[PDB]
Amino acid sequence: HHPCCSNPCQNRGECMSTGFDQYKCDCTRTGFYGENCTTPEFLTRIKLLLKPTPNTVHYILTHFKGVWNIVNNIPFLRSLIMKYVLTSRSYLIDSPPTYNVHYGYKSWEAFSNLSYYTRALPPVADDCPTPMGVKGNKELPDSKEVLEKVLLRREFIPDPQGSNMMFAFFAQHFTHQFFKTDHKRGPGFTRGLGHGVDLNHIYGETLDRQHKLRLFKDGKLKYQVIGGEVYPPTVKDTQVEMIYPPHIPENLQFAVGQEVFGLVPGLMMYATIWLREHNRVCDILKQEHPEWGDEQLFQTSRLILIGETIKIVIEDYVQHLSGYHFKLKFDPELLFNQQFQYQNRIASEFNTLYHWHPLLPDTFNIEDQEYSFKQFLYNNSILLEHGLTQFVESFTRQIAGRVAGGRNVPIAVQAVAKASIDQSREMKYQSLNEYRKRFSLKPYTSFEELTGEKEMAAELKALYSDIDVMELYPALLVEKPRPDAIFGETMVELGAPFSLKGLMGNPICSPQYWKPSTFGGEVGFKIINTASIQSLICNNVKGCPFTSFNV
Amino acid sequence: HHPCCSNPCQNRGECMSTGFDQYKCDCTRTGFYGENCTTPEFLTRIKLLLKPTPNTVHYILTHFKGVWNIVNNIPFLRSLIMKYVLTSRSYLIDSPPTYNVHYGYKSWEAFSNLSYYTRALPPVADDCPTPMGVKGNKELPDSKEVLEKVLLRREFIPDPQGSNMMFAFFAQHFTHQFFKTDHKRGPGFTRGLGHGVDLNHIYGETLDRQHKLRLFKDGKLKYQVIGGEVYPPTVKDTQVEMIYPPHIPENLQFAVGQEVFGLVPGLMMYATIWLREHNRVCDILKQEHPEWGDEQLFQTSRLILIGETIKIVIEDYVQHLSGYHFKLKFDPELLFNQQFQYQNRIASEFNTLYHWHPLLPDTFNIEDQEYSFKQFLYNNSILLEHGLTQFVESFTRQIAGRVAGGRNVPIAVQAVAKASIDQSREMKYQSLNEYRKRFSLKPYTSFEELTGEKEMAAELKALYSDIDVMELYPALLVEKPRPDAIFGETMVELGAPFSLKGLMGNPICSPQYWKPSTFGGEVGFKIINTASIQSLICNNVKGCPFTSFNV
Ligand code: HEM
Ligand code: HEM
Ligand SMILES: *[C@@H]1O[C@H](CO)[C@@H](O[C@@H]2O[C@H](CO)[C@@H](O[C@@H]3O[C@H](CO)[C@@H](O)[C@H](O)[C@@H]3O)[C@H](O)[C@H]2NC(C)=O)[C@H](O)[C@H]1NC(C)=O
Ligand SMILES: *[C@@H]1O[C@H](CO)[C@@H](O[C@@H]2O[C@H](CO)[C@@H](O)[C@H](O)[C@H]2NC(C)=O)[C@H](O)[C@H]1NC(C)=O
Ligand SMILES: *[C@@H]1O[C@H](CO)[C@@H](O[C@H]2O[C@H](CO)[C@@H](O)[C@H](O)[C@H]2NC(C)=O)[C@H](O)[C@H]1NC(C)=O
Ligand SMILES: *[C@@H]1O[C@H](CO)[C@@H](O[C@H]2O[C@H](CO)[C@@H](O)[C@H](O)[C@H]2NC(C)=O)[C@H](O)[C@H]1NC(C)=O
Ligand SMILES: CS(=O)(=O)Nc1ccc([N+](=O)[O-])cc1OC1CCCCC1
Ligand SMILES: CS(=O)(=O)Nc1ccc([N+](=O)[O-])cc1OC1CCCCC1
Ligand SMILES: CCCCCCCCO[C@@H]1O[C@H](CO)[C@@H](O)[C@H](O)[C@H]1O
Ligand SMILES: *[C@@H]1O[C@H](CO)[C@@H](O)[C@H](O)[C@H]1NC(C)=O
Ligand SMILES: *[C@@H]1O[C@H](CO)[C@@H](O)[C@H](O)[C@H]1NC(C)=O
Repeated sequence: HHPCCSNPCQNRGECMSTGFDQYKCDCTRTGFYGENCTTPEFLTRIKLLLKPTPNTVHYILTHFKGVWNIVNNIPFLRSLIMKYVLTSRSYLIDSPPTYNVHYGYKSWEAFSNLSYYTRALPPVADDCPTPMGVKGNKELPDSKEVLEKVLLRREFIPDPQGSNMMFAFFAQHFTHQFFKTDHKRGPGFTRGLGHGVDLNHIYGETLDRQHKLRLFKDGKLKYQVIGGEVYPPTVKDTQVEMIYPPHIPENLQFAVGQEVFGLVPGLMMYATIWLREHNRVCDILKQEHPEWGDEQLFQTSRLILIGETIKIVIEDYVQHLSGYHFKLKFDPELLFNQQFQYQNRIASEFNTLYHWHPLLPDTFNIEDQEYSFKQFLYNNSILLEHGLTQFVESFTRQIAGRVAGGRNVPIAVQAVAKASIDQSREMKYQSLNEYRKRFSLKPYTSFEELTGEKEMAAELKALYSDIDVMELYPALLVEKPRPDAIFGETMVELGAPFSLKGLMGNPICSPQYWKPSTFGGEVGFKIINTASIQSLICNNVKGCPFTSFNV
Repeated sequence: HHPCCSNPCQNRGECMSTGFDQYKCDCTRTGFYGENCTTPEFLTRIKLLLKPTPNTVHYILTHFKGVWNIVNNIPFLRSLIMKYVLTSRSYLIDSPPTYNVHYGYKSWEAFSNLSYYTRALPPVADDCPTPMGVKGNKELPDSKEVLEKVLLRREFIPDPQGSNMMFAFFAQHFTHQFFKTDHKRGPGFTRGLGHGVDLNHIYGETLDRQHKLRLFKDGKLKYQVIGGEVYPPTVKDTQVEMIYPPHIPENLQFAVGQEVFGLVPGLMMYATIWLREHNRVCDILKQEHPEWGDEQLFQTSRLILIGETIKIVIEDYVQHLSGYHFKLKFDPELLFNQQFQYQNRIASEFNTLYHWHPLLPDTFNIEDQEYSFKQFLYNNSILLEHGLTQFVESFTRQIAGRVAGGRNVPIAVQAVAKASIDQSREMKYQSLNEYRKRFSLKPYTSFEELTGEKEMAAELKALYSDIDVMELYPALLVEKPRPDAIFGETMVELGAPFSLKGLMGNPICSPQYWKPSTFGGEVGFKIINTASIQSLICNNVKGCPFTSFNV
């Protein structure tokens, strides 16, 4: 079997087999040397003694309101802090990308084939003695048992940060432009070849789909008016394929950019908001540019909406998640004096960690209805009976579930949580502790240390034996969360790098693009640079309801 | 008609229409301001005063042989010079890319659709009063007339730099991995979606083709043995599509990575050399790695060959072209402390300028045969009749034609030269002088100044009227060349940026890839870092003949 199964190489050094039973580590630019890249260079030891731990930096950012209010208001100083956040996170990601499910060594196939999700760590080799490498038993614990003992929800657990349903559905809507697993092929594959924020969930992945949804007048997307209100067009009308079950009335089969968004009214809400937003921007642009044709109006709006999305994600969405008193900034300019790759590749592990189903409540509370999952799923008529305004008002009020901390995955979606484990396993994911090391974190030394608690840790011990064979997905959902927070440490420390690179790594953030001319002048550039979750809802939802990502 | 037709914005500022008859320049980061980006900031004026002209820098590098021998031998100092060469050229290229034949403004379509060649300058708008913008006549001179008066060859003109046929065919073979125009679609489109040095002309563009050419044993490519010598397999044996005319014997229908390489024995020679090289490297790797399977052997050899190719292109091929006494270096490490994008996109204008047909001789002299074009094209039996060794020996001896300076396109390929003009026109190429400005060069003020000569200038004047409507392609092939050089100034000053970005912009040059482990250890890394045109021929051609890029 493979020499590198034990994952002997430390500190991001590369393991390469040298014989049938021997291996060599490659310690190039790791700042370490010796057989396993475990001995630090001199300047490395100074830099490690100094560099503070992530839980420390987190505390700092979530305390001392006073000091931050000073910082938040000195532009130079805020820019500098944001610049540190962006760069330190960034250089934790391989870019251009390296590994995938089929390639544990770098290769032209792995690089050039955009069908694969990339991989943060190589897969465990097809022939290691144990699933996780060398440690633990011949088989991993049964996945249903892992699910039931520590993932499934007993009483619903509210998010202490107060994330609402507006947040949850925004998260789902947003991430599903670049988490589009190609199930024909397998879990390691993707239909999202844009590999990032290209708004293909609004505009469509292929050109054939885009052209089927476009109106071809003033840049606008096709739509329909029902009860005086703007909604997406139908499958029948556009010829755009959508996943709907047979029993659905043809006029409630809305056709949007992403074929799965019919499944959930929460998604279809955002689909509609974003369709309205596009056409609003075409309207603004048609006024500033009477000379432009349909094509440029469409193209330009899309770039404006990309910018808006990135802005809202950073300054509202990520902001809300962070819990920081520091105010994050979307300013491409902060990277212009930096080594940064304006490219992205969606990593499988990023997809895994973003399975935030604990957010989902037991029932959906719109107006004074309470809808079971069975009631909610597919029922686009709920979105019409109540209308967008009541949706926004109710979803802003209803609280989401806590993700970390264990035992909060809704029973209605248990099959989904199971599949995340089973697919982790098919894709030969490395262990929790390997990922922690990969992103510069002390490996958990015991289950009690991981959960911060005795009861679930005991259950996990009798399922896994060794903390070092604990799997990544279940770990994320049971981890002791930061104090009064939604996530544990691993979730943030893996997630933030992928997230920021997904956002900042967009071509529109590049110097040659980040100019007002790209967005049709001062006006367009201004739309992007003052966008917010609130302005998005306000401009496009009748009555301009107040919204935020928290109750 | 479009406000921006005059190309009013200077110094890389972006023109955007603002009404039906008005426009606005965007001078962001140009270092200039004012209505047309014509007035320099203070620090700009200092930097422009100081910065020496390209003809000056060229002279320096091609004289003072003594001084350079000192430089060539102080590693620190050579590294510093090479670093300047790489960065100054690089920041002339839009990366991530911007315009294409269909998009004169930035757009997601332009960015994300890999089917288009990118564009260094936007196309002239579909509705301008004149083909070149506003200046010149309603029609451009007849392309057949431009060809005949100043492009077609009278007396063959030898290249004063002494480039041989080994150079010419290397150029053709190399560039044809990324100049693969998709003629079904149109001149602005490409079949080479790798957009750079991915060796698809050896391994094939799609995975189907690759799998059809692979042996699946020890990493090797399929081959046949004829007269004791290794040659490519056949179309019949592999099922790999190739462009051969019907009359060709099935056993001389060799199947290589790139479908057009049957056309010309010169190409089939390199095809065979590179196939031999791949298999050689599999052999070396199999010895260093008895534990590796077929897949990793193949994959790793490919990476080694990408490195070899890049090395040979920089240190031999570009070296020979340059005429420099300074010795260029392929060292990815020189870019690690720099802002550099590890991505490439083949520009259309890069394709246009590389149509170096003047290189071709009137007849092909192999051993003591002289072959007409009619005799040469398609005759793969010539390559067997003489064998690779005699091919290398004869091609190394036979001198190529001068490219710049006018009147040196072989009559046999006149249709090709015409199409380069006609397609420049279909793709709405901007004028010569616009491209000179785009790459930081004084616009030519007269034809006499362009050609350095009176006779052709007179002919051109009576064809174009205004120097400012002179087309890019014909200009390249008539330009006054640098003294005793193959090319004129424009050719180098446009080409070099595209070239270096094509080479350095490869993923294997990125810090995460540029490690010995990527190439299977010290041995593989060493193959790459000591590769040359000689060693390539020596290792793979019977008898190890001496070769170089010049007679
Ligand atoms: C109540 C609404 C929801 C339902 C019915 C639902 C159900 C599902 C189902 C059936 C899958 C199948 C894909 C797989 O097997 O991996 C899936 C995938 C996924 N879900 Fe959800 N989920 C919901 C909400 C959410 C939310 C709020 C998030 C938060 C971000 C989320 C994140 C994800 C992600 C990242 C995937 C991966 C699928 C892919 O890669 O295409 N889901 N969900
Ligand atoms: C063996 C002699 C050669 C012949 C018969 C030949 C023939 C051709 C032909 C028929 C085309 C297609 C023209 C079109 O677009 O319709 C072409 C394109 C081209 N040629 Fe040549 N050529 C020869 C040598 C060379 C050499 C020595 C170079 C050196 C760089 C070269 C560079 C190119 C390039 C860059 C293209 C563009 C092809 C594309 O866009 O895919 N050729 N050649
Ligand atoms: C890359 O951009 C190119 C060039 O625009 C895209 O090619 C184009 O694809 C369309 C639609 O898929 C072609 O077909 C035309 O549309 C209708 C659809 O109802 C179809 O039935 C007809 O056959 C019709 O001709 C269009 O001609 C084609 N343009 C070409 C070949 O020049 C290509 O799809 C883009 N790639 C991606 C990934 O978007
Ligand atoms: C990306 O990789 C996939 C998977 O390796 C390639 O798909 C394979 O293609 C071969 C030959 O066409 C088939 O025999 C396999 O069945 C395919 N795997 C599948 C369908 O899952 C795919 O071709 C590669 N991408 C590109 C752009 O070439
Ligand atoms: C580097 O890591 C390797 C592989 O994990 C270490 O392997 C050794 O440690 C085992 C655990 O006690 C020994 O009992 C094994 O015999 C031994 N395995 C070998 C040599 O393959 C190794 O000690 C490490 N080396 C250094 C210098 O730290
Ligand atoms: C910027 O460029 C434009 C055109 O290139 C200039 O426009 C005018 O130039 C002349 C001098 O004012 C006029 O007589 C022309 O009518 C007009 N040219 C065209 C083609 O419309 C403009 O002046 C320039 N700006 C500055 C500050 O010089
Ligand atoms: C660059 S960042 O500011 O450090 N991102 C980030 C910081 C802190 C938290 N958090 O919940 O403590 C979440 C974050 O966002 C990512 C967004 C994607 C999911 C994972 C966390
Ligand atoms: C980066 S570089 O070293 O400055 N390139 C370069 C310098 C000088 C010459 N030349 O002909 O004197 C050719 C060059 O290469 C390119 C090769 C492709 C065509 C254009 C010139
Ligand atoms: C509602 C989801 C639970 C379904 C049964 C899961 C199988 C048993 O799960 C058990 O739950 C008990 C109470 O939470 C705990 O005391 C035990 O640690 C746990 O093993
Ligand atoms: C769809 O929602 C409506 C409310 O408009 C509800 O009456 C109905 O039960 C739902 N359909 C299903 C199948 O649950
Ligand atoms: C190929 O070369 C041979 C060399 O003897 C010559 O007779 C002829 O011109 C060529 N023939 C064909 C069919 O290509």
